Amino acid sequence: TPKGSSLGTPVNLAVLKLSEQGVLDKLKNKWWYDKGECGA
Amino acid sequence: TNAFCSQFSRGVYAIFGFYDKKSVNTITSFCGTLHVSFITPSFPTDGTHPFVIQMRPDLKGALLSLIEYYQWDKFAYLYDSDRGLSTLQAVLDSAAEKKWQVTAINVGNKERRVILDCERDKVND
Amino acid sequence: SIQIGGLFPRGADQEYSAFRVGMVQFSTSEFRLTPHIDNLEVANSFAVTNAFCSQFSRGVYAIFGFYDKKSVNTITSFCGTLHVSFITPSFPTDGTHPFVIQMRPDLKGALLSLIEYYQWDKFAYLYDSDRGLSTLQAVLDSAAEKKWQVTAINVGNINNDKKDETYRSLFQDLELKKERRVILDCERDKVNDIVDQVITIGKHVKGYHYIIANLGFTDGDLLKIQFGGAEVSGFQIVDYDDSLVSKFIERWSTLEEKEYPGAHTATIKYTSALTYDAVQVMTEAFRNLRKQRIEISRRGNAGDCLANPAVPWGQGVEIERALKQVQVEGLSGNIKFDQNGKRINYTINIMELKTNGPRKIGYWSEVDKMVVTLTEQKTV
Amino acid sequence: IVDQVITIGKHVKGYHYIIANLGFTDGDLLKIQFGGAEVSGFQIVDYDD
Ligand SMILES: *[C@@H]1O[C@H](CO)[C@@H](O)[C@H](O)[C@H]1NC(C)=O
Repeated sequence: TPKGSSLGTPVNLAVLKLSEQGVLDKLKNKWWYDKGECGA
Repeated sequence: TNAFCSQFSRGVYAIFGFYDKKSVNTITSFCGTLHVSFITPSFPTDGTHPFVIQMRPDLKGALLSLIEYYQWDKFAYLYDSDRGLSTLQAVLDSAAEKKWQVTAINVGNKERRVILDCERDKVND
Repeated sequence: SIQIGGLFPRGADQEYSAFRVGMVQFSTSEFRLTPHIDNLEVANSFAVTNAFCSQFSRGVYAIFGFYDKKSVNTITSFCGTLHVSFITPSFPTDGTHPFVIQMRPDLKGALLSLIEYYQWDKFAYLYDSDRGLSTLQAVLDSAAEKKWQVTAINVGNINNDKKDETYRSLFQDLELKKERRVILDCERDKVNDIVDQVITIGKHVKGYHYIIANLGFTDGDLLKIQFGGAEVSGFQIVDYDDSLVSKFIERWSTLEEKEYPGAHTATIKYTSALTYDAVQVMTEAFRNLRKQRIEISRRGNAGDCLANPAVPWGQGVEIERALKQVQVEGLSGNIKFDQNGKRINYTINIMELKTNGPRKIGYWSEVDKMVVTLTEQKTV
Repeated sequence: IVDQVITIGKHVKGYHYIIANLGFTDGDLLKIQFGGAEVSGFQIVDYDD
């Protein structure tokens, strides 16, 4: 975010929540391995 | 009303005086009707009122620019109900515009950043 | 044969009609109040000054009038200094102001208590500059203690030329913030205009909550926003179930529209009601002064109001005391005054807008706060 | 009927109304204009002529 902007801290907390409730991890698993072209 | 009419009877061409939140409309309306000019150091009127010359500049834009300058998101605002609500109305409307969180307290009867709109006397208290 | 002065806004007729009805109704065998009426633009300080001075030169014993935020201090200062009693429907001044009898009950407590009743956290507050900013200060001061997030917007700067555009812009901005709760502290005309604009922007749909704060809840038209579904709450000063009110309703509805302007209505605006009740209060005040065997007469003419040093007239004190001690039954309910001229013991009906029509969900008293009065698909 | 439409708040976006009449600007387009819904109708009288 641009320095001193209003969005920085709330999007920060949003990122916190998303990491805690497993959204980031699930999304990660979705885009990397699950959409994967070969095996496991 | 008494003093102004007294000056009108003496046939003054113009009058230099002060006003307060209570008496300002008297001066504006009477100067407007009698077409006699009023010159004042006091706070600018909230409107276009004629025959009034304000020696004082309006402070609102400067203030907003300053609050925007320090990049204040949420802050606290202390207004003196005796002086006027003009600048308060300003900062609140412009807060609604600019996505500010403003805490407005009437001191005339939590954030670290405090804006004092007051006469110099109250600030010390 | 009591000389009384009066000051009316050139724009509001029904108040004068209600005043005349009060004159006819409360007139008695022994004495009859003689009004001297002045129609003038209320917001003008000069006009108010000259009206009051003309009324005072005739030596009227009391003055019934309306004032505006621009005209109020002239009135308070003049009446305070020259010891003339002022009786008004207008918004009560916040303070110690003497020689003013304010017929209107205080709306702040009911408003705040209602905000607490719905458990609102974040809401919007639209304030009109002319009706006075006291309640703005109220909801902000209380928002400081209550953690409330409040967006306060000044709606009173609008031009005659640009009306719909400003409201559309404002509600577009409030649509961006997606705030579903709106509080309107405004005069009834502006209330209805803003309402029309809301209806046009279609924000009266379900999921929205509106609070119209004034005693004119049924004065403004709720019918167009009725089928909308967005819950609307307001404050009613006049309970139509009460017998006195009903009698006033038959009398009011009976009147020929031509003789008394806007009288034919089945519902009466609250300002006019307060006017009528004010006539009642004045009558009873002078009857009270009569039963104390106090001489109501002034031995001489009061003279010029600007004469210096100012000459206060003596009897006016007794008049003021009389008007303040008056306790009567009227359209507004129980009528009583403290020393400042404010109403006390008053009660306000808390009303919610429902499909069938306006209903009374509760009531508010200064001592009692918010009080609720208790008021299909098969399942497998 | 349009009055009723505006009363029920069906003039919000996602809604589309078609007025079939020789008049269009004849009736009021203004109250339903800011509604957000899309309205279409046809006029026989062209004020351009
Ligand atoms: C308070 O109001 C009650 C009615 O609710 C009335 O009986 C009583 O006299 C009032 N008290 C006053 C006017 O001091």
